[PDB]
Amino acid sequence: MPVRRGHVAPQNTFLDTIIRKFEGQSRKFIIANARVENCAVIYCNDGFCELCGYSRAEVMQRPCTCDFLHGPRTQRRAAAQIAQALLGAEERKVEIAFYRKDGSCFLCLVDVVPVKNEDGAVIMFILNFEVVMEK
Repeated sequence: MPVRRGHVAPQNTFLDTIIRKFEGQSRKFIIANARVENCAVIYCNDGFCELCGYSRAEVMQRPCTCDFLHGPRTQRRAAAQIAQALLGAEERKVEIAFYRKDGSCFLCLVDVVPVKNEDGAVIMFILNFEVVMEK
């Protein structure tokens, strides 16, 4: 019987301890369709949103190339590996240095793999994340 209680106060000491665990406790996952309407991901696990600390309407409309997370200072191999990997839709993973909402930065690996059906017909593509250099 959780009471509402019309109050408010600071509390990010212990609740923040689980935040570091969620990083892997639920990992990340994103799926994209070859028929991209706006050239963006179709679905993104709650984790992805929790990682980029963005809004639901801001995470459900971003490219699978982490372009919004890439810059002129980030490795180019990332944008290339992703671009080439998408052009062929073949199993290919690449590490990219993205920035978080906390101001911190780290390198996360992104594997791209197509999703065929019972007939082996690749309809859409799925991608998975994997921390490699958590600075």
